[PDB]
Amino acid sequence: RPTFYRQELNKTIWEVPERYQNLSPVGSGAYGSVCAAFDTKTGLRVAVKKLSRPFQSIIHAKRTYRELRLLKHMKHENVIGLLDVFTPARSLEEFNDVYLVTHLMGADLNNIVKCQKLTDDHVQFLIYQILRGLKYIHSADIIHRDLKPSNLAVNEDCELKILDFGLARHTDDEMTGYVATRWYRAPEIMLNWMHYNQTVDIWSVGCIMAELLTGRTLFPGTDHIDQLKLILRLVGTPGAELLKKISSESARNYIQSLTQMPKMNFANVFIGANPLAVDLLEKMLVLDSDKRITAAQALAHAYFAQYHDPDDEPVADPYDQSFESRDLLIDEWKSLTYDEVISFVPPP
Ligand SMILES: NC(=O)Cc1cccc(-n2[nH]c(-c3cccs3)c/c2=N\C(=O)Nc2cccc(Cl)c2Cl)c1
Repeated sequence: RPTFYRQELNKTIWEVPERYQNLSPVGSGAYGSVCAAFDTKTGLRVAVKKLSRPFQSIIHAKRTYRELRLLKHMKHENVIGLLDVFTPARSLEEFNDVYLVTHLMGADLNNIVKCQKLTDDHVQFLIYQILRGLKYIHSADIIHRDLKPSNLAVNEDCELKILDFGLARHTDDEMTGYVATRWYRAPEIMLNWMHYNQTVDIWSVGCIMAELLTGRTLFPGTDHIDQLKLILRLVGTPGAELLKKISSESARNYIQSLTQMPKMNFANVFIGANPLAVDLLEKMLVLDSDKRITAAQALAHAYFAQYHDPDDEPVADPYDQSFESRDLLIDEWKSLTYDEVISFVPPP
């Protein structure tokens, strides 16, 4: 057990092993806060997330267990991995705080798409890495659900990691209006159409790819309805085959009220794009989620010929998500979490 030292940072008490030096706040939110620090043991610049009251409710306790499980499992070049996890607590009785340590990310993909001039080769490499990371996440039946530029860490070498930097609740207010929180969402998830699957993430990748190509938000709707309209205008209104799959009668009924519209010519939307980019976009941005290209399928697409390597695009180890269907008490979620903290083994 290392020695821990205390330090207040924005009215938060931080109690961290001594190996973590020079803590500087980089983000705050209802679910936690993050600091940059220097890890004297590895020489790495790190991010350290302190979870805010991780066991105050059942939903909180399960969310803390969930993140930990996720993070302990992710071992891929293009996905955030866990360097360390710690608590000041000496026992389960003491246990009330959880800190997570990952590699520090300077820039997100936002601090790239704005002003920084992107070649088609850069778009190729960036999206390739997103897809390579997604293949791995989806192989474990893990769905990101919230892919967007701010959830993608990118270094000076254009190397990329998927993460989820959400410190916030994800409320109705947060999904409302002219907001980037909603711009990358698959329609079926944005509007609660049906039970969704992992292709929600492919929709997001399409929105991201478009924006990288044009330097502009693909669907910057001023609200849910306006956004739907932006979408339908590009990809066309649904036919009867798709309407059947909208299991929400009220959703179905509204979407039938709309003037029918054909799918547009993408060559005329993405003027001057590599035709292979255009092609790939048309296969990502399909209304019917059963017919979207998958991550595995898209890696083999001609657009990525320069990067694609089937012997170096690995799948995940099996991920037991049976806890998700389980009904536990706070104390039980907490002991589960405690066990996972105790048993962490750092990477090589
Ligand atoms: N969703 C929940 O209820 C649990 C829940 C709540 C909050 C975040 C997350 N997820 N999900 C993923 C994924 C990566 C790939 C596919 S999903 C990663 C992740 N956490 C971070 O990246 N943290 C993180 C981000 C920046 C700095 C530091 Cl230090 C940390 Cl720790 C799980």
